[PDB]
Amino acid sequence: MRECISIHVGQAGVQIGNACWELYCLEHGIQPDGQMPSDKTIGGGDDSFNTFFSETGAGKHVPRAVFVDLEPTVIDEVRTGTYRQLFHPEQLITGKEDAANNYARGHYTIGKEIIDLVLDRIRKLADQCTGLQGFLVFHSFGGGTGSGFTSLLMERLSVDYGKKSKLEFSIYPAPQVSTAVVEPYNSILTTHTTLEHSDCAFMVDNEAIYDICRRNLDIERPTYTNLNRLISQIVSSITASLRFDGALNVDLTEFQTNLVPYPRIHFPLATYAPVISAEKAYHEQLSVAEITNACFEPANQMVKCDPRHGKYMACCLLYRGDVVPKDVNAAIATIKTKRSIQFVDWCPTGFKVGINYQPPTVVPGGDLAKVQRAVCMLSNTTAIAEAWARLDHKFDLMYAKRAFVHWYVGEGMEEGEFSEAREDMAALEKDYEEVGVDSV
Amino acid sequence: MAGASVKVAVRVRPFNSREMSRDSKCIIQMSGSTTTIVNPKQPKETPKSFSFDYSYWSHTSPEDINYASQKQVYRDIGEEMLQHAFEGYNVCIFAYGQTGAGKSYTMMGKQEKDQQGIIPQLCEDLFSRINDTTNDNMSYSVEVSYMEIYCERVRDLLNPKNKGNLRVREHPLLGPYVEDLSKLAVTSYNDIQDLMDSGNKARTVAATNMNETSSRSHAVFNIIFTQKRHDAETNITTEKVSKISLVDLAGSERADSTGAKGTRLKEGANINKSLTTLGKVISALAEMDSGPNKNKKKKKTDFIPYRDSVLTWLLRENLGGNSRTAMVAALSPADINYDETLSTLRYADRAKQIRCN
Amino acid sequence: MREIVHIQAGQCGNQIGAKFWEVISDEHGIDPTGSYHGDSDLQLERINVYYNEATGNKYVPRAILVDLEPGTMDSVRSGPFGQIFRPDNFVFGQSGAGNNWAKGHYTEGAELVDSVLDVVRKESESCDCLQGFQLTHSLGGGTGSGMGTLLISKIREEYPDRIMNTFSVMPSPKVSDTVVEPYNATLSVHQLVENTDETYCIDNEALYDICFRTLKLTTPTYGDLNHLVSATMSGVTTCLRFPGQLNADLRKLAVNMVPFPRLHFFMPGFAPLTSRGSQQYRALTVPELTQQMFDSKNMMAACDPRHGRYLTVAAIFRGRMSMKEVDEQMLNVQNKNSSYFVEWIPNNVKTAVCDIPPRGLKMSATFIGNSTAIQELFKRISEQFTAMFRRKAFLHWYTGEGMDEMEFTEAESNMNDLVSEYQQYQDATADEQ
Ligand SMILES: CC(=O)O[C@H]1C(=O)[C@@]2(C)[C@H]([C@H](OC(=O)c3ccccc3)[C@]3(O)C[C@H](OC(=O)[C@H](O)[C@@H](NC(=O)c4ccccc4)c4ccccc4)C(C)=C1C3(C)C)[C@]1(OC(C)=O)CO[C@@H]1C[C@@H]2O
Ligand SMILES: Nc1nc2c(ncn2[C@@H]2O[C@H](COP(=O)(O)OP(=O)(O)OP(=O)(O)O)[C@@H](O)[C@H]2O)c(=O)[nH]1
Ligand SMILES: Nc1nc2c(ncn2[C@@H]2O[C@H](COP(=O)(O)OP(=O)(O)O)[C@@H](O)[C@H]2O)c(=O)[nH]1
Ligand SMILES: Nc1ncnc2c1ncn2[C@@H]1O[C@H](COP(=O)(O)OP(=O)(O)O)[C@@H](O)[C@H]1O
Ligand SMILES: [Mg+2]
Repeated sequence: MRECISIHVGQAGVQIGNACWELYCLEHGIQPDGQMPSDKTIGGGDDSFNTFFSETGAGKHVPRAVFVDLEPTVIDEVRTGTYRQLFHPEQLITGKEDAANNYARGHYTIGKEIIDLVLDRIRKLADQCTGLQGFLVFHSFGGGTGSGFTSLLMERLSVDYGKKSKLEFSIYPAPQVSTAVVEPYNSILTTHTTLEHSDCAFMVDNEAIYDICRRNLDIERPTYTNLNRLISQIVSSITASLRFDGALNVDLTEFQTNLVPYPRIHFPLATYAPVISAEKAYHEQLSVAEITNACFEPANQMVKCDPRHGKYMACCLLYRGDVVPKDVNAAIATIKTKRSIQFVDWCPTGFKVGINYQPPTVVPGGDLAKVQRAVCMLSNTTAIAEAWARLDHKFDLMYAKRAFVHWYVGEGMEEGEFSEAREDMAALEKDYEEVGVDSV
Repeated sequence: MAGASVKVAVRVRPFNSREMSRDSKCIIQMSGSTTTIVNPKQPKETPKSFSFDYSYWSHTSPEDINYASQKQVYRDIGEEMLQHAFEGYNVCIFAYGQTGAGKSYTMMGKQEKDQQGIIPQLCEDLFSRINDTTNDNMSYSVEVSYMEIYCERVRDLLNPKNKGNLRVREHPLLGPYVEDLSKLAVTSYNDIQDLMDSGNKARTVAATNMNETSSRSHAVFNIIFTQKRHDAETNITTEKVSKISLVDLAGSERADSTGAKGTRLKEGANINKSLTTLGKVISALAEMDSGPNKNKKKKKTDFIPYRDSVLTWLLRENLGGNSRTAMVAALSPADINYDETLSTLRYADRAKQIRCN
Repeated sequence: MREIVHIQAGQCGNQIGAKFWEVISDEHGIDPTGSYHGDSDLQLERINVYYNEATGNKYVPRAILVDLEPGTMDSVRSGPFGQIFRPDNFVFGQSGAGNNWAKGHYTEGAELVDSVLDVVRKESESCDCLQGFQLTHSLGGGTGSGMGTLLISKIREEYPDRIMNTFSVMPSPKVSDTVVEPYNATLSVHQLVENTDETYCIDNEALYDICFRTLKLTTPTYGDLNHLVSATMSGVTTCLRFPGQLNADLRKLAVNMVPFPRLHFFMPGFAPLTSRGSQQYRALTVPELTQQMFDSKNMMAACDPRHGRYLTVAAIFRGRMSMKEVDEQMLNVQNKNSSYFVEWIPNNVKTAVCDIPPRGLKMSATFIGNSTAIQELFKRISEQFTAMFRRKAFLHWYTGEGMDEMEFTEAESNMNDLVSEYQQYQDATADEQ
């Protein structure tokens, strides 16, 4: 079967997982308490899709997920919330303090004594799996528990499951908006884990999603619920190829084969085109060409970077709903003529295309309108280097005076390791600047 | 406020018997004042290059060209520093490095007394000069103390009582000092060696995954030197008072290296904190010495984190004002210890990092 | 569970602790007899942070009370919430310190410290996962200084890795109550600098100014000042007891706010404050709370932040609000007042949000600043100290208790060093050789 395991680390991961599992349960017709009346009414089909759920003899469906965090305060909301009966009781809470925005704490002084249990639960989930394809690790840069425990967990998973894919859906610090003082240290220290052990790291920015919510959706005071719902929509669009039928399906291995030219540049941007309110859902055709053009607009990107300041090297478009390949080919032909959208000379093919028949689903109480057609773009571009460089500057401004360093070295961290991470990160920037140069 | 220049020295030891028997490889190269290290895991990427004041290739014992003999190391560091101490100004030498590296060789040297460390050679020169210059008017006095710092608590090694935590006070005129610390007079370098051996017997050590008796505490040997001149005058007074400190810094420690919880983790955290504070204070001192020496403009009073650790606090008089500093870092040459050596090199990068190349 | 042990010493500390326990019991809906009569299930979700459970479905606060004068205990027992506390935790002597730091530290407090530490050990052993301590005292110079610092040192020695928080009332230049405030304040600030992780500076002058100008009270009393300090204390640790969109543990605040070990003196603040006359004329939104929080007159430390620079800031909001507004307001505050913020930190405003506001408010906010202006407070004390130490104004009362003279000098030196630290980052440029 086609089966993927989701892992949520930290508060950001837990809340994004709440949104994601709300979306999946709405998609597959599973009630919050795990039952599905559809199978009893029909007596056929395969709506208990193995991509995310496991069936028991009583008709109850258990999600293939593991929630991890050192704070008990965010998981206990789930354990006493609406979905308390959906998940297995093994929610893996560490009954201690948080990593407290310290990478060292989350990594190797309190992240231990729970990593063994987490790996045991992951092994238990994988043993029930027959055709396990990859992992979907949700976390967030900048935080302590997220960065540190993700580093430890990905290292152990690469040791144990070195062949399987490992996708990341992480949140990157914004240029100006941030909710922590020591955030750049954790974000820079996360470079080793997001480089060596990750196979394809998707990054999003809070400022960009706030701008999208303000402009497109006309929500002037959005909260984290809207951000989590948008990220859930993108993840569902990525993963839909393994569940529903389609004219052209795209597996995870196909993503990894088409999007990354070289091993070290697996950091693509992601975006979602038909983000529009119900009021503005009218007055708009929302054809294939319009959404395909809306993908390339610099204002709709979910990371505060300018694609116009770089060169595209690999694009992948996943269409959902009433989409025919003729319109997609016409849209690609229209795109290739525009001069603002510059492609590297060494990738003349350009685009990967996938189409799926299942349209998007509207979450009740949400903000996205019902749309017959939708598309999700993944794009490998050099402009992401800009989104790194600014953060790099911030790190220097705090490392010149060794500010906040004593907290990290008080938990089994060598000071020089900071520099080591910085050095590695610098190489990444140069590597990106190496690939965008025109051939000779 | 005269400033204190700091000299950074690195030295490489030969292969031990176990490493010599095994097919180990050298990873360290030296050219003038530049030292480069090559990763064995991916040798094809690049060697990381660093710059220090002195780089010492003591790798091959019978080598004829560019061998940093112990007498050479003395002549660069200990001779000049002893001469500075003779003028009446404070002195402090530091030793850093991981276990299995040098340290003991650099400071003490071999027991056969054919090749000696900085400590016994410095003591011999001190006492020979004392016997040479002691006329009817001169009077030279030497005293020694030896203490340890462990979780920011001071303990005495010479005195065999119950090892309580001694109290640290601040004389308004004489600066920081330790209350109820044993101080003894000495008449030869043999007495110095005896007291140092007795103190080293009493230091705090513990068993970890890196060594069975890894050091768990810093230790300092203060040599107090006093000069009295009975000149042809009606008022004879102690002309000058100077101190010489020899510091044995315990090496850095990582969490994964020592998985034990409780005491060992707290010891490692305290050692790491003291080490970063010492790095900061030495780097600030190096920068402040460099600036005025060329500009000769005293910018207000600057600042320096004296009160961040007991080690930097008690060495406040020696570290800065008017003194000299120097640190020697020991390096293993075997690929097997590569990461460890790199960490040592990184700590040597502080103290007015040289850029060059 | 992240569980805290609360200690209080002296008249000021005990009264602030009584008001604080009243506020906390009201927040959790605890009957003064100890029973529970709350409205929601979240109140008992995290009751173990401050309370232990008895077999009769009663909740006993995890508080320990200390005073060498028994009278302060009696007024606490003969009060609205007197019966709530455990009788065994009323540790006290029968001889006052007499505003002598030496008596509270060396002569009298040294005998009661053993019993106090035994009670603290008993309380801590019952805690399944202790987080830190919370001491309420004052630097007037009686029990709160001497016994406070002695207990701080002893607890730090016993429990090195736990958090140590203290809410301390400083002396003031314009309002004074004892003649020997500077000596005791300096001697206590020495130990506070040595052995604490967070110290929230409180000034009677600032609280009186808040009462007169912001709350428009005509006859303020100590109850109102205790009420304000209690509101700040609850707001600091709100995130440990309730869920939120972005949590802030005590250790999170300690890590984000303290760049270097010695710079851990904080200026607290609270919003909203409307005086009950212009309440109906005020629109309550996140921008209004942000405007009131950063206002100079709202600070509780009696130090103008405009005379220095902010090393760090933390804002803990309570209530249902959108985080885009909060982040935009913090960014706007940083950009519009860029001169008053340190520049070698790219962003120095920690943010936290909680979904459970106070009982009778739609939304509120707690402020914790860390700025160079606090040095002014220390400088004032130092000046007064010199004015008494050059002539030995009242030293014979201290030296009679076995205190050496040199210790005073040591404390002064340490105090001066701290000022120099806070002076290092104050200048808004470094170019000139
Ligand atoms: C607008 C409204 O609903 O009425 C308010 C009110 O009018 C004002 C004037 C209240 C009022 O407060 C005061 O008059 C006051 C005077 C001196 C010192 C402190 C308070 C109020 O008394 C205070 C009281 O506050 C609370 O109930 C909070 O929960 C508060 N105190 C207590 O819960 C409490 C419990 C037991 C005994 C005494 C107080 C609190 C705040 C933070 C954390 C925990 C608790 C309320 C609702 C009001 C009145 C009644 C007028 C204010 O109170 C605070 C500090 O929140 C002062 O300005 C604020 C906000 C309001 O504008
Ligand atoms: N988009 C989005 N970002 C979030 C959300 N929750 C948290 N974040 C971001 O995640 C960062 C910190 O993540 P966490 O590691 O989970 O923080 P934590 O749960 O307190 O754990 P520690 O960082 O170790 O203290 C914050 O700076 C936020 O910007 C969310 O629900 N949506
Ligand atoms: N805020 C506040 N301060 C107080 C209160 N009672 C006393 N103080 C302050 O405490 C100082 C006197 O010290 P005190 O606490 O009596 O000494 P001790 O009790 O013997 O340790 C004075 O400067 C007062 O300003 C109170 O109820 N509230
Ligand atoms: N010329 C040299 N320079 C530095 N080290 C040397 C030299 N010759 C030999 N050594 C080695 O240095 C080692 C230092 O001993 P050791 O007790 O391991 O030091 P540490 O106290 O660092 O553990 C000895 O084992 C010795 O073999
Ligand atoms: Mg957390």
